[PDB]
Amino acid sequence: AKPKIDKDFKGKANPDTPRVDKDTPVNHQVGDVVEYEIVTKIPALANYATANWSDRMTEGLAFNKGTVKVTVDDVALEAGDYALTEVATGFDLKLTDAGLAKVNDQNAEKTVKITYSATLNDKAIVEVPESNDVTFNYGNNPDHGNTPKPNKPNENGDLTLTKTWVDATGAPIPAGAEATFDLVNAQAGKVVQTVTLTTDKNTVTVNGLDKNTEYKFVERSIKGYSADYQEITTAGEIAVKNWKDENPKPLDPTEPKVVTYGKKFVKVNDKDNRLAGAEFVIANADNAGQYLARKADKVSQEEKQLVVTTKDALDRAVAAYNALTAQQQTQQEKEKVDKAQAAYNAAVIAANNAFEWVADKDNENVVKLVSDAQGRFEITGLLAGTYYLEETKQPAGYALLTSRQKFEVTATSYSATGQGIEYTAGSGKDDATKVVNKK
Repeated sequence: AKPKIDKDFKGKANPDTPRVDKDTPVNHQVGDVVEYEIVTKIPALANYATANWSDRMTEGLAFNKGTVKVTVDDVALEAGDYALTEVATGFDLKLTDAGLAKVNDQNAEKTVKITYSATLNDKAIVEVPESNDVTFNYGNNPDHGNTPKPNKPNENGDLTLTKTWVDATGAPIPAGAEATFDLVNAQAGKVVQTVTLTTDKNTVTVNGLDKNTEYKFVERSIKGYSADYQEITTAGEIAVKNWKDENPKPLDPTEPKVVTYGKKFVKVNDKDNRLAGAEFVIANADNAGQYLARKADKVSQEEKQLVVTTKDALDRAVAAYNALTAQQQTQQEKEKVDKAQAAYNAAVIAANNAFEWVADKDNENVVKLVSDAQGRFEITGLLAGTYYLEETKQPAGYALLTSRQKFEVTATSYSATGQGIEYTAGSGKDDATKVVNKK
């Protein structure tokens, strides 16, 4: 008789019938608190020496420390019944002897519920899912196994797996068996590749991966050994330790996915020329309504000051740029504006830790998008829906738009072609919406 487990969003966990649409990311806006729930069913008359839950999340999700709650049969556990250790990227919850007593030697199946939350942060990339990963390591012997720790490849796209073998004591031993791993994209949860270590090898390297994706090596269960994934210390390196614990294979549920959307724009004129220095804010109605702003209690003074200094530097770049004749506006000049605007965008994405809707569009926290010398500007970290661009400052030599421009944020609105114009000329995909100005 085996334990059963499932992890999903609050209210949806179900070890018997796991949610079927699970792999499909659920849309959230940056700053949203994602509430998770782990449900475990422990068999009657169990005699486990170890019952450990471990969870590690991708970087776009920040584990909210102090939010962990755990119950057995809808009855909270006493503090001495478990040891909870928290890290930036997740936690470990280990039953103690007091805790194990509450799930062992029971006349009936015990239900263990663990809840907690994470915050979708500014590192989440639009349309790229973020995820958690829970594992339940247990057995009648002490178990040293835990959940895989996601990692990025190194700058060159290389990711190295290093394997060690130890007995129940921690003492090193020859390879106990061939070890097979699935290299998994930890964001989307899709298997990328299968690697195996023969007994004469302790490393393998995978090449040509995306430097901005988080991967993990998930060891295919090895009879008698538990996988102890070491803490991540550097990009491109993953270390796993095989303990000869002689326990059952871990439980590894499917996990939900979360995601934010976005929209890209290009400032152009009648003849499709691209215009620098146009400033826009976002509203939630064709007129009146409120404006998109970053939350004050979620942004530090340094982040707000970065938005200000980068904005000022951008303004001067634009001024210099506009003072130039048409022929003087070369690729190098345009490059200067594009550069200033990038530093501004990064500063804005970094300060945009959470959103609210405010009435005063001149509020310092209101999100202001500024077009660069390629006319590009974009918004990221949104819920799908209908928004309205409102121009607040026109590009030099142009009339201020008299109407708000309605735009739709969707699951593919940020990447889909057919939208009207190439965000960046030569990309091959018209993945931006045109915003037209009049002389």
